[PDB]
Parts: sequence; structure tokens; C-alpha cells
Amino acid sequence: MGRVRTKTVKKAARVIIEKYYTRLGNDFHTNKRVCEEIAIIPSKKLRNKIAGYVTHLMKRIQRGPVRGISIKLQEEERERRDNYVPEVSALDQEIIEVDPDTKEMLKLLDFGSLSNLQVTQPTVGMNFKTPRGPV
Amino acid sequence: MRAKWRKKRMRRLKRKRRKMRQRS
Amino acid sequence: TKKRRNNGRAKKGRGHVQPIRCTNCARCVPKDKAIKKFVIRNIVEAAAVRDISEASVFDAYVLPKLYVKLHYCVSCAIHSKVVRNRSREARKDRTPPPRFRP
Amino acid sequence: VVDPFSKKDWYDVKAPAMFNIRNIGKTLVTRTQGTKIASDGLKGRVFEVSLADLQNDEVAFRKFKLITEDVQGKNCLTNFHGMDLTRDKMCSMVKKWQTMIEAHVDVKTTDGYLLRLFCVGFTKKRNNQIRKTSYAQHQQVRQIRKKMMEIMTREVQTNDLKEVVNKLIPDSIGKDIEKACQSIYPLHDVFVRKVKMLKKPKFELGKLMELHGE
Amino acid sequence: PLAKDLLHPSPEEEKRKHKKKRLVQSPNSYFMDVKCPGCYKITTVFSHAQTVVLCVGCSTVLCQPTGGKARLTEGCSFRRKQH
Amino acid sequence: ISLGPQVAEGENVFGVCHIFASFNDTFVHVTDLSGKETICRVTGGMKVKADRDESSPYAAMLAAQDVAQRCKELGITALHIKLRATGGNRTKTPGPGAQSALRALARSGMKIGRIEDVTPIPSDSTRRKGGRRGRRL
RNA sequence: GUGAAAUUCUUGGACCGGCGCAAGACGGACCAGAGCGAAAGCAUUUGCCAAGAAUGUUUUCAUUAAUCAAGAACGAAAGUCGGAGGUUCGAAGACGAUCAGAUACCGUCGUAGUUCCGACCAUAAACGAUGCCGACCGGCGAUGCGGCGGCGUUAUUCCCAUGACCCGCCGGGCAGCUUCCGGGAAACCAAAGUCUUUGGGUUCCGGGGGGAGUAUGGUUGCAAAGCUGAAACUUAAAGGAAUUGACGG
Ligand SMILES: [Mg+2]
Ligand SMILES: [Mg+2]
Ligand SMILES: [Mg+2]
Ligand SMILES: [Mg+2]
Ligand SMILES: [Mg+2]
Ligand SMILES: [Mg+2]
Ligand SMILES: [Mg+2]
Ligand SMILES: [Mg+2]
Ligand SMILES: [Zn+2]
Repeated sequence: MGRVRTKTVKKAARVIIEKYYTRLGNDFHTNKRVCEEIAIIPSKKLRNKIAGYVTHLMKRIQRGPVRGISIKLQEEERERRDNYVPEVSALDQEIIEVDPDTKEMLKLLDFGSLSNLQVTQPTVGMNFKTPRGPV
Repeated sequence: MRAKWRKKRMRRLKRKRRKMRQRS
Repeated sequence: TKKRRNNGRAKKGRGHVQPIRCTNCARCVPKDKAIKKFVIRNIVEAAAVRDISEASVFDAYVLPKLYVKLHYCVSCAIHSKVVRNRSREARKDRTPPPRFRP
Repeated sequence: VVDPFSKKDWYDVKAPAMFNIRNIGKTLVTRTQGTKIASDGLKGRVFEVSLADLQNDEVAFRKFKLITEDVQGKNCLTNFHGMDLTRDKMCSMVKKWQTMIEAHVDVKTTDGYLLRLFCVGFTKKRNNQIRKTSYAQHQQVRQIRKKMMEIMTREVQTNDLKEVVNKLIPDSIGKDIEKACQSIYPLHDVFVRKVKMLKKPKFELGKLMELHGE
Repeated sequence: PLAKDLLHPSPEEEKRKHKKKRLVQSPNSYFMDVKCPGCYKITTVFSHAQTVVLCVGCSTVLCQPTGGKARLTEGCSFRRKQH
Repeated sequence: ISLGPQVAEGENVFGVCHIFASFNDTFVHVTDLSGKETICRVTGGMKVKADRDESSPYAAMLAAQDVAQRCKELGITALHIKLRATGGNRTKTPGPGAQSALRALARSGMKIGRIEDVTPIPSDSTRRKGGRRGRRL
């Protein structure tokens, strides 16, 4: 009841997280003791409010990737993306399941008679399309 | 006045006028 | 201004559609203009199903339903809150409101 | 001043031999005074009774009438008077996007009973169908109606009422109707919705006894 | 498609179009020859026959007039004439 | 003597209960199995004296309780149900007293058989009262 | 029966349950942004009578056509006349409520009428507030009829035809979704587009608001009324579409 933080405290908290993530710990009273030297805060009330939101945000950081940028999380994100190419190609299948009609397309593209190709049995029934209306 | 009731009033008035004309 | 393209009814290639009486106020209304609700209610309240099942002479007896089709003139339909006014863009949708199964 | 229910006596009601549960129930009437004989008081009563409390393990939406026409001892003797379906089943069966083919025919049995059989027929959408509606054209409906009107006659004319009663117990008429019309338009939900007794043959006593006894 | 060659349509779309809506009109119907079993006479019948055609040498039916196309009595052979 | 039928213990006797649960009043009529001969009939109107509550669920509850007491006193220990609304050219939904009446019949210890709607549905009816402009309220 | 009541029917058995009898209305649910018809309009089964669209067609005639002053047929409901029938509903009428009043809305009763046959009337927001014929100009998914072509499934039978689904194509419809085609004051419209880049053919019809759809004359009608239809005078606005705000029992 009546405990919503405003843009001021939330933005200041996010800014000091993305600036001083290394210099912060999970404690409230430790995090309130850094805001005096890492910033200028006109109020003690606003200072400890920001400190509490910083504790909440960094608890969430340790639990997950909050939209406030975390440098370490940035490098794990990077090494996930621009790395982990598997040892085997996901597109180097020894056999590829192929339509007779696409096989006919490939021989019209002069690529018939290729060993890595298996002609799939075409399905029978033509039962696509969802039933119309309710029921 | 609703146009329908104005029409009905005017029809009544026309009947009365025809009555008075017929009396002459 | 023409509020609705279909003029608030479904009559398209017809001249005259036979009327029905509103189930709430007994007003004559064209059948396609009237709001139709197909209510399928249990014959017993859900709070009394257990009492009826315990007082039943049968062991596995299924409760009959109550199949009733309701016709409302749009006056009673709006008054009884079955339908609601919508925005000009939202009037263009015809999807029935969701069942809300969970 | 004193209650009339001290003057009432209890009577048993017996289904015919066509039903294995013979014991329909008990009904009461005022004892005999003056010319107001209780025997005529029992006669002319209908017992609107279901099927599952007359047969063993059959459908519960079938429903029978069982007029009372003679009383002996403490038992009432009942004969078939008409069958029908429940309100719930009949009104559940009707659905949108499908057509109802209904037919009626008046027919006399061999023994002089006259019956009006009503049949309903419902169009079945195929399991692989995408079209929302399953409607039959007018000539298709007419052909189905004529087919069932033809077939209900030969199940009643050529044969007697008691076997008619025990053969519309499983609704073999409706199953045959469903099976006959698949070549014209597939149906799924076919029952003889109702039959009503029109005339009766003079109430031969021996027929009643052999219907209840052997 | 702003550049459809209206003046060399491939036979596919030419054939699927309506007969009058073709570039040059072409009747969909044709003439066929029909072979009643046990008969030597080769009877030429319209593909959309409206009447009961008969063999002059034997009293049997050959085609049943239907909505669009005459339905040939079973046991009869037929081949296209000059495509 | 109990003014009842000669019955065993493991079996039971069946009556027919006709609940005409309209609006403005409810009926808790109980007849025999054939329906020609009646046992007891009490309505919601004979259980309240306010003329507003004749269709109220509480009046139907009291009426169903007294029907149950009368039937048990007479020797009827199981009832079928034939629920009815006003029907005809008029409305088809049962009145508020149907639910309470049936719950009271069940709770009072009376046994229950087949339940069925018998509201008079017309294949087509005469003109319904109210005029083509309906009931203006 | 009502919001609540009351008028009203009731120990002479009203309401309720049951079996019958009769009468006259009405054809529920299936019933759909579905079909048909020139529109009005048309929904229980079966038979009969003629009639019609679309489709199919290597059938026939060969311009016979489109639109139309005058004229003619049909034309919801209500109304009028004559004869049957009159169940329910229900103008007028009566009563009970409500109200400050209540000639009303609400409740009860109830005449004409509502139903059938025959004869009038010729009017409706008779609406798509949108003339007909013809051509062109986007797409998409459905739907009704007809025809054609196909993997397969199902019904009898031994198989094909024939039905019932599935997938497409074509023609005519009822419509729908989308679009900076384009148009418009905009709402919106695949027509209300192809309109200053103004001309396919043709019929009707409007010229600010009232007076006035009145007066008078003519004409039709049993009547009610219908068709035709002014002037004096008066007025600076009346209106259409959207925006904002205020207000909404
Ligand atoms: Mg408006
Ligand atoms: Mg109209
Ligand atoms: Mg209101
Ligand atoms: Mg008329
Ligand atoms: Mg008369
Ligand atoms: Mg009345
Ligand atoms: Mg023109
Ligand atoms: Mg002017
Ligand atoms: Zn209403």
C-alpha cells in the first residue's frame, strides 16, 4: 500500500548498477554507504530508497538478466552467440527426406540421381485445412 | 409535432373543410 | 450516418423475414435482427448436484440438461447486459466472446 | 373431516410379458362405495414409465405409456399404449448446420391396433469434412422421407403388436432406417421419436391374459 | 502481374478459362465413336448428347443424357476423334 | 397401520412429483405413479403471507419440506421429478423455486428417480400477449 | 397478476395432476449475414397443375435489342363491402393501479379486427434511404446452384456408375475480409470508381427553410382517401459529415 518507486529512484538505481555493478553487494546498509561517494544525493530518504531498490535490482540480477545492463552477463551473452558452433553441421544430413514432386523439380534442375537423397512415400488423404466455423 | 401526427391532424382538418364545403 | 453496414441484421438477399417475439418483453422483432442465446443449463444447480446424487435411487445417473433458445430484442438485450456497446472499430468484429474454460 | 387416505387401497401394476421387470409400481384408489366401483376407477390410467426401469440395461431416453384396461385381484393389467422420447434427448439431438428429416405414417397392425409412427432423421457430417454445414438437398430429403415411410409400414403391417413392441424396444426400426439411407445421404442419429395409439380392437380378454401370462 | 503476355497464353490457362472467354473460342465438347459389345457398327456420338442414341442393328441404349455429358452405358468402348 | 402400502425394506415405492415452478408462484404437487390420483399439493403461496415471496426459493423450500413430510407419513419413499415452467406461448425457463424445492426434497431424506422437463412447448402457439411493441417498462 | 398491489376466479371446489371431447388460429427448435421470386413476399407431409433462373450444348432464327411519355398487371399492414368462422391476441370501450393530474406507460376484461372465400384501396423507413443495360478496373477465403477434372475415404456388390466427404477449375448468384485502384464534405464506397484528363445508351427526378404536399381546379374511389398540384406571405439560415467539450433516470 503506497510503496511504488518513481522514475527518479529507479533510474538512479539502474544507472549506478550499470556503472558500479562490481562495487555492490546484496546488503542494504552496505549499498547505502556507497551512494554518498559515487553520487551526490540531496536527501537521506531518497538515498536509502535508491539503496533499497538497488538491493532489489541486484537480487534480480543474481536471479536473472534484468534489462539494466550487466557487464558480465553481456560477455556470457556474447560468448553464447558468437561461439558454440557444434563439431557437426546441422545441415550435413547423410539422408534428406524428399518429396517425389520436389525430386521431379530437382531433375528439372538437373540435380536428379544424387546418392544422399531418399524419395519419401507421398501421403494420401489430402486432409489438410482446419474445419470451418465452430464445432 | 411528430410528422405523422401533423399529417393526421391535417387529414382531420381536410375532412372538416370538405364537410363545410359540402354544406354549401 | 449509416452506423452499421448490415443495418443491424443479417437479411441480405431477402425482402421479408418472419418475426419472432422477444422472450423477455414479447416485442415483435425480425428473426435475424434478434439476439439469440442458446443456453444449456444443468437441471440442478452445481451446489445441489451432490445432494441430488446422494438422494438418487440410481448409482450412475446423469443429470439432464435444460435446452432453451432465447430471443431478445436489442432493448432487452442491452438492458439485461448480455450485449454491450462497443467502439466504432470494435463493432466490425463478429467473433463470439470466449468461453473462459479455466 | 377425517382424511380420505384412510379410504384408499393400494394396487399393483404389471407390465406385459414383453418386459422382464413386470413390477411397474403401486397406485392407489378409493375403496368401493355405492355405485362408484373401484374397478372402473383403475381402468383408463396411463403409466408414463421409462425403459430402463422396464428392461435391464437399455437406453434411458426411451419412454412408454402403458394404459391400464383391466384389474383383477390386487394387480393392474397394462397393455402398450405408446412410446416416445424424453424432452432432454429430443431437444439435445437437434443441432445447427444440419437438417432434420421427419416422417409420419398411419398403420394398422394385424390384430386391429392402429398406430401413428413418427421418425426423426439427422444428417451426419463426415469425420474428414471441413464444410461447417451438412445439409441435404430437397430431393434427397424427400427420398429419405419416402424411404422411411415405406420401411416403417412393413415392420408393422405384416405382423402383430406384441412383437412390434419388443422390436421397437431396441429401435431396430431406426437402425434399419439409418442403414438403408446411407447410400442416399449419410445419417447418424435416427430414432422413432413417438408412436401414439389411435384405435383399439374391442379389448379381447384372452389376448390380455396371454400378454400378461402365457 | 503488369506484364502478362495476353497474346501467347500457355495451353493451361487457355484451357481452364471459359469457352467464350478464351482468346479464340474453342468448344469443350467433341465427337466420340462408341462400341456396343457384340456389335460391329462404330457409332459416332456427341460428347454432350441430349437424346437416347441407339444402334440400328440392336435394341440397346448407348448413352444416357445427363446434365452436361452423356453417360455411356457400361461395357462400351470409346476413343477420341482427331483429338 | 400408517395408511401405507405393504412393502419390503430393501425396495421402495415411487411417486411422481410435478414441480410447476413458474414465476409469481411455485407448485410442489405430488401424485401417484399414474398421475391421475394425487397425494399432496402445497404451493409457495400457502407458505408465505406476503404475496411477494410466492415464487421465492424459501417458500418453495418450505412447501417441499411439507410435501416430503406428508409423503413419508403416508408411506411414499421415492419420487420422480417432472419439472415444468409456465410454457405455452409464454416463457420456458423455470421459476426461482424449482432449485430450492428439489434441493429440499433431496435433503429431507426423500429418494429421487428420473428428472424430466415437461414444460409445454408449442409446435406453434397463438399470438403472445403484449402487442407488437412488447411490454414497455 | 405486479416493482408493490388491486380489478379478477375461488369449500357452489378456483389453481394443480389425469383421461378424453371440440374449435379456430399458428406452423417452434432444424432456420443460416442460406434459397427462390419483379417486388410485396414465401418454412408441417404428400399429390396434382402449369411456370422459372443458372448450367450444359459443334441445336435453331438471324438483330429480332436496351431504356422508356401515355397505358396495363401485381402490390406488406391497416382500412372498406358481402358471406362463413370467430381459439388466441387485441384499436375503441370498461375497470384496477401509478401519479400532483394519468384521457397513458403497468394489470384484468373486451368490440372492430386479426382466419378463409369474393370484391375494392394502391399506400409504407414499399430501404441498399443507392434506376436499368453494357464494358473495364486488385487480391483472398468461404457459400448456393449447375458442369468439368482428379490422391484417397465411406454406402450396396463382384467391379464400375450412383450418392456422402476431400482437392481444384469454370459460369450465374447472396454476401464477407483486405487494399494509397480510384472517388468523396466526410462517414464510407471494389462501386457511391474508370468526372475539369468533364461525352457508352437511356428513364425518372432536385434547385435555401417554411407556407405546403396546403388552397383551388381536374380525375379515381363505397368511403377512408389516392394521382396532379399552386400563390400571397415569412425567413438568414435551415441542413449533411466529422472534431473537442459538457451532459446522460
Ligand atoms: Mg444516431
Ligand atoms: Mg421491404
Ligand atoms: Mg427502458
Ligand atoms: Mg392486406
Ligand atoms: Mg366482415
Ligand atoms: Mg385478452
Ligand atoms: Mg442509359
Ligand atoms: Mg426551395
Ligand atoms: Zn424485449
